[PDB]
Amino acid sequence: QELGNANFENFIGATEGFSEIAYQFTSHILTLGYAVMLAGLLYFILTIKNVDKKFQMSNILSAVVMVSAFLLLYAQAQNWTSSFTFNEEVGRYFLDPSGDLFNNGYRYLNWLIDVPMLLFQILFVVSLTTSKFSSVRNQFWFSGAMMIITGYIGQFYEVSNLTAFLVWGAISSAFFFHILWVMKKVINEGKEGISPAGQKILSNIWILFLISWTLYPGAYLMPYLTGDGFLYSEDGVMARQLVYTIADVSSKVIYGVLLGNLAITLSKNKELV
Amino acid sequence: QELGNANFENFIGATEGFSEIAYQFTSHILTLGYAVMLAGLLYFILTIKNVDKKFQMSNILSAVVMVSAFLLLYAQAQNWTSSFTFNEEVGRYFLDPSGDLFNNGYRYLNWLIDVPMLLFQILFVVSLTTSKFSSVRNQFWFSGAMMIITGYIGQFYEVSNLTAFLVWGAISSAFFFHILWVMKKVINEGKEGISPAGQKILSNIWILFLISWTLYPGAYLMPYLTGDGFLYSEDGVMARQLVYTIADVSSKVIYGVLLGNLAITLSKKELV
Amino acid sequence: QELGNANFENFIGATEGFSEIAYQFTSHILTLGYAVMLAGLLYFILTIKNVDKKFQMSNILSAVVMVSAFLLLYAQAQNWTSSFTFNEEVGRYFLDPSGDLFNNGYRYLNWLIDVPMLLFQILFVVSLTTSKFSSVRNQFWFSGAMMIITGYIGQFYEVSNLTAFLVWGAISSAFFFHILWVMKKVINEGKEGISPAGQKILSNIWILFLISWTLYPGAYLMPYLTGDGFLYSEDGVMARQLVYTIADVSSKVIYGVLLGNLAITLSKEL
Amino acid sequence: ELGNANFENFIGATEGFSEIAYQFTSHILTLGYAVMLAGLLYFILTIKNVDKKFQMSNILSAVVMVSAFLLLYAQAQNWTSSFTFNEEVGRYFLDPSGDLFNNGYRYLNWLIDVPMLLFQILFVVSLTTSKFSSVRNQFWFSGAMMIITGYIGQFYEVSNLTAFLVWGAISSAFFFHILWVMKKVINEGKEGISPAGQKILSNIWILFLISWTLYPGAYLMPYLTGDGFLYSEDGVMARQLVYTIADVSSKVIYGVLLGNLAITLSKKELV
Amino acid sequence: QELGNANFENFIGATEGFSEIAYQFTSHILTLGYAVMLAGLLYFILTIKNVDKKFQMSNILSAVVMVSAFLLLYAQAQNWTSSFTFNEEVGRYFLDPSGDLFNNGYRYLNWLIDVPMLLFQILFVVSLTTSKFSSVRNQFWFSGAMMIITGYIGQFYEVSNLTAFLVWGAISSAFFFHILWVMKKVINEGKEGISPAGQKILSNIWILFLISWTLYPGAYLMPYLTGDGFLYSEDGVMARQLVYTIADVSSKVIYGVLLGNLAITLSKKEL
Ligand code: NA
Ligand code: NA
Ligand code: NA
Ligand code: NA
Ligand code: NA
Repeated sequence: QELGNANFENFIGATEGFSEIAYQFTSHILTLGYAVMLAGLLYFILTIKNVDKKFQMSNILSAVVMVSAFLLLYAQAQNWTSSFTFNEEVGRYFLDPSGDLFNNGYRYLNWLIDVPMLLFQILFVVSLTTSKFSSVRNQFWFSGAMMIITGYIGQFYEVSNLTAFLVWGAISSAFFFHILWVMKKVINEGKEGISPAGQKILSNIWILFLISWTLYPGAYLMPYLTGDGFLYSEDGVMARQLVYTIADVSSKVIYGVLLGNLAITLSKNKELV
Repeated sequence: QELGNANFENFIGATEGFSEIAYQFTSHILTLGYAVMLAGLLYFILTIKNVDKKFQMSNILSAVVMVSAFLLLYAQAQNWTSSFTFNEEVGRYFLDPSGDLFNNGYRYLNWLIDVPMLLFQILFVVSLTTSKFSSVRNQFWFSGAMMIITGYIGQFYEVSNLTAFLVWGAISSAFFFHILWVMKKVINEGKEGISPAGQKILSNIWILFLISWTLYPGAYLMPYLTGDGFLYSEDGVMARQLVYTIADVSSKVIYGVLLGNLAITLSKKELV
Repeated sequence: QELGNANFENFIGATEGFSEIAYQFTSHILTLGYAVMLAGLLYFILTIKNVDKKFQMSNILSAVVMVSAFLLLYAQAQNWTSSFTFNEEVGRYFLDPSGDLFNNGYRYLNWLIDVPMLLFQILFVVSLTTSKFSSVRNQFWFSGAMMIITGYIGQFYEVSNLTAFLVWGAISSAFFFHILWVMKKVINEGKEGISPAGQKILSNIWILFLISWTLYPGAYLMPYLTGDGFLYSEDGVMARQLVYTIADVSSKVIYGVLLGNLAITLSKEL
Repeated sequence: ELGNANFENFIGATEGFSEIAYQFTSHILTLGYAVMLAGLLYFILTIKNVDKKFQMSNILSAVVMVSAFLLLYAQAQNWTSSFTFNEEVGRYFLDPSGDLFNNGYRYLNWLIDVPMLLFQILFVVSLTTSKFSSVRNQFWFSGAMMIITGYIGQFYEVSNLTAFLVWGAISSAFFFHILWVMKKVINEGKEGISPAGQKILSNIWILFLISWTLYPGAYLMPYLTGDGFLYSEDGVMARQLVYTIADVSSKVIYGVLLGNLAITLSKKELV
Repeated sequence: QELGNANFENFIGATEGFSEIAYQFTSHILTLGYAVMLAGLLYFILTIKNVDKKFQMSNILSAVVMVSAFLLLYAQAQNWTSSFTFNEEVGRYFLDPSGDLFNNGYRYLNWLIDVPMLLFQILFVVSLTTSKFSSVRNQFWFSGAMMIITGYIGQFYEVSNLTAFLVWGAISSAFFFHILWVMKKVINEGKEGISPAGQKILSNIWILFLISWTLYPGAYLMPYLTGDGFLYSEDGVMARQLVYTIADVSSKVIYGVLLGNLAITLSKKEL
C-alpha cells in the first residue's frame, strides 16, 4: 500500500513482485559488486610500491575508495535480499515491510567519499600547466557535492513526483557537466610534457571517465528511459543495478588501475610489462 | 507506550513515526559515517611513513581513533535500522520494541576513547613552551572524561526530565570550556619555534577544533533548539544525526589530516 | 510447487527434502570451499617476495582471486543453510521459502572476476612468441565473459526449460573450447626458451587447467548425467557442490601455486 | 527454573532492566571490544619502536588484544540477545530464546590473556636471582588453577552460595601466589636500570595490583552489599563496568607501559 | 523424534536436554577454540622474520592452518548455540530444529586443509637424509586424506549404525598408524646433523604430535568410552568438545610454536 517517496523497485515489488531471475540477478550483481571492490582494495594496497613515492598517494586514495565502495555495496546487497521475500503460493518475491523499503540513496551519500577522492587522486599523478592544483580541487569538490546532494534529493521522488525528479536531476546535471569540463582540462594539461605511452593512457582514462560517469545519470533515469514502458518493470530494476555495477567497477577499479599504470610510466626508472 | 528514560528519537517513532525520507536519510548518514572512518583508517595507516619518526605516533593515534569510530558508528547504524520498522498501512516507520530502543549512548562512550586520544595526539606534533606535557595531557584526559560522562548521563533524560538534562549538560559544558581553554594554549605554544606555514596549519586546526567540537552540544540540544518547535520532530532527528556525522568526520578525519600535514611541514619532507 | 526458473536443488528440497547426511555434507563442503580460499589468500600475500619483481603481479592476481572467491563461497554457504530447514517429523531438511531459493548463480558471477584474472595472470609468468600479449588477453577475456554469461542464463532453466538449458550450455561450451584453444597455444609458446623443470610444471599446469575447468560443465549437467536417474536426487546435489569445490580449489589455489613455483624457477631456487 | 545461572538472568527474569541499566551495560561492553581492536592496531604499529629483543612483548600484547576483542564482542551480542524490551512496562526482560547470559565466556578466555600477560613482562625486564622458566611455569600453573577454579565457582553464584565461596577462596590462593611472584619480578627488573625505567615499573606494579584485584571484585559484586543495593540491575551494571575497567587496564594500559619501559631500555627515547 | 544419521549430541539434546553448565561450557570451550586460533594467526605472521628465509614457509603454513581453524571453529561455535535452545519451563536447552542438527563433520572436512599442511610444514624446517621430499609429502597427503574421509563417513553413524561407525573408524586408524610411521621417520632423519638442542625440540614435537593427534580418535569414540555409560550423556558431549579443543590447540598452535623454535635454533639467531 502507501509507499510514499520511495524508489520504484518497491512499487514493482509490492504489486507484481519479482521473478526468480530478476530477484536472483539483482542480488548476484550487487554481490559481484562488493567482491570486486574488496579485491580491488587488495590490489591497490599490494601495488603501492610499483610507482615512485610521489605517485603513491593515488594508490592510497584508490584504496580509500575501495573501502567505501565495498562497505556500501555490501550493505546494499543485504538490503536487497531483506526487502523482498519469496511468496510460495505465487512463485515470486514481494516487498517485505519488516525488511525496510529498498533505496538507492545509500549509494548517493557514499559518493560524497568516492567522487571527491576519484577527482582528487588524478592530481597526484598528472602535472598541471595553466590550471592550479587547489583551484581544480575546490572546483571538483564543490561541484561533486552539489551534484550528489541534488541528485540525492531528486531520486526520492522518482515515483511520487516526476517534476521534482527531473528538476533536481537537471540541476545536478549542470554540476556534472562542469566536472566533465574541468577533468578534460586536467587530462589535456597532464599530457603536456610526457611520453606518448603516457599520453595514450590519459586518453583512455578520459574515455573511461566520460562513459563510466555518464552511466550514473543513466541509472537515475532507467525506469523511464522507455517512457509505462518496458523498463518500468523488473527488467528496469535489473538494468539499473547492472548499470550501477558496471559503472562502479569502471569508474573506481579500472580508473584506478589506469592511473597506477600512468604512474609507473611517469616513474623513473620503472616501465610497464 | 512506556519508554521511560529514552532518547526522543523513540518518542517520535512511537507516536508519529518516520517518513520514508526521514528514516532512509538518517540511515544513509549513519552509514556514510562509519564508511568514512574505515576509509580514514586505511589512509592514516598508509601515510605513517610520510612524516619523521618522531611524529609517527600522531598518525598511529589517528588510526586508533578510526578503528574505534568505525566500530561504534557501525553499531549505531545497526541500532537505527532495527529500532524502527515499516508499517505498510500508513507507510511510516515506527518504534519496533524487539530491536531495542534507540540510544545515542553508543556514540558518547566512543568519545571516551576518541576525546583523550585526539587531544593527546597533537602533543606528539607540536612542542610546548611554558606548559608541561604531562600536565596538559592530564587536564585533557580528566576534563574530557567528565565532559562525556556527564553528557552521557544527561542525554538519558532529554525527554523524561528536562531539568536533569540541562543541568548535566551545563556541567558538561563547563569541562568543555576548560578543554577549549587548554587547547588554545597548546596551539599558541605550538606556533612558537616553527615556520609560518606550520603556524598557518595550527590556526586552521584551532578553528576546525572550535567549530567541530561545538557541534556536539548543538546535537545534544537539537530537539529543543526551536522550543514543541519545528525540530521536535523527525526533522530534528535527521538534523541531529547529520550534525553528529559532520562533527565526527571533521573532529577525527579532517583534524587527523591537518595534523599529518603539520607533521610533514615540521619534518626535515615537504607538502604538495 | 511453484518455483519458476529455479535450480534443481530447490525441487529436491521442496519434494523429497534432504537427508541429514546430504544436507550436512553439502554444508560442510561449501564451508571447506570458502575456508580454502581465505587460507590461500594469506599464502599468496605472504609469498609475494619469493619471486622476481616482474613475476610478482601473478602472485597479486592470485591473492585478488582469493578475496573474490572467499566472499562468494561464503555467501553461497549461507545461501545453502538459509534455504533448507529441518522438519522434526520426518527428519529431513526441506525448502524454506523465507530464506530465498538456492541458486548457484552467485558462483557464476564470481567467475566474471576469477576467470579473466586466472587467464590473465599466466601472461605475467611466461613469455609469448608468435601471438601478442594484448591479443591473447582480449580473446581470453571476451571468450570468458561470453562463456560465463551464457552459462549463467542457462542454469536458470535447468529444470523449467530443459531445451534452453542445453542450448545455452552448448553456446557457452563453444567459448570454453575457444579458451582451451588459446590457452594451449599460450602454454606452448610459453614452453620455448625456459629450462626443463619449467616446461614440466607448465605441462602440469595444462593438465590441471584442462581437468579442473572441464569439471564446471560437469556440475552444470550433474543432475541429468544419469538421466530421472540416480543423480536426480540429493545425491546429485551433493555431487554438484563437491565437484564445484574440487574445481574451484584446483583452478584457483593449485593453479596459483604452480604458477608461483614456475615463477620461482624462472627467477632463487625451489 | 534457571538452575546454575548467573545472577543477571534472575534480575532479568523477575524485575527486568530499566532503559538505563540495559543501555549502559550494552554500551560498556561495546566500548570494551572497541578499545581492544584499537589496541591491537596500536601494538602492531609500534613494534619497531623498541629493540628487536623487546618486540615479543608487543606481539604478545597483540595476541591478547585479538583474544579480548573477540570475547568482548561476543559478550556484547550475548547481552543484547539475552534481554528483550517489553513495551507494556518499558523494561528489558530475560528472553530465553537468546540463551541465558553467562560471564563464564570471559573466564575460559583468560586462559589466553592471563598466561600471556604474565609471560610478556619477562621479555622486557631482566631477572636477577630468579630463573625465566621457573617464573614462567609458576605464573602459568597458578594462572590456570586460578581461572579454572573461579570458572567453576561462578556457575553457582546464585544456586549454591557455599560452593561459590569455597571455589572463590581456592582461586584467591592462586591469585595471591601470582601477586607474590609478580612483585618479585618487578623488584628484580628494577635492579640496574635507569630511574625513568624504575618509575614505570612501579606504576606497572600499582596498575597490575589494582586492575587484577578488580576481577575478584566483579566475581563477588552481587553480594558486595550483602539482598543489598548491588543485588539488582545496579550490580549488573557495576559488574560489567568493573570488568571493562579491569580489561582496559590489565591488557591495554599494562601493554602500553611495558612498551614504554622497553623504549627506555632500548639503546630510542620516550617522547 | 526422527533424527536419522546424526551425532549423539542431538540425541542427548532432544531427549534429556542440556543443563546450563553443559550448554554454556561447550559454548565457552568452542569460543576459546577459535579465539586461540586467530591469536595464533597473528603470532605466526608477526614472527616470520625471526627465522632465516628458508624456514619461513613453516610460519606461512602455520598461519594458513590458523585461518582455516579459526573459520571452522567459529562456524562450529555458532552451530552449537543455534542447535540448542533454552526451555524456560524445564530449565534446559533442547534440540531446536530450525537451527539445524549439530554435526562434528564440519571439523572433519576442515582437516583436509590442516592435516596435509601440518604434516607438510615440518619439511620446511628439518632436512631429510635418505628419503625424498616428494615421496614423504605424497605419503602424508594420501594417507591424511584417506584418514579424514573414512572417519568423516564413520561419524555420521555414531548412533544409527554402531557397526559402520567402528568399521569405518578402524579403516581410518589404519591410515593413522601409517602417518605416525612416516612422521617418526621424518623426525629421526631431521635429528641427523643438528645440534642436540634442536634434537631435543624434535623429540618434544614427536611426543606432542603422538599425543595430540591420538586425542582425535578419542573424541570420535567418546560417547562409548564407558560402554549406556557415564559418557553417553551431556558429560560425554562436554568431554568430546573439550578434547577437540585441547587437541586443536596442541596439534596446531603449540606444534607451530615448537617448529618456530626449532627453526630459530637452526637459523644462523638464538631463542
Ligand atoms: Na529475500
Ligand atoms: Na528497520
Ligand atoms: Na538450515
Ligand atoms: Na535486546
Ligand atoms: Na541456543
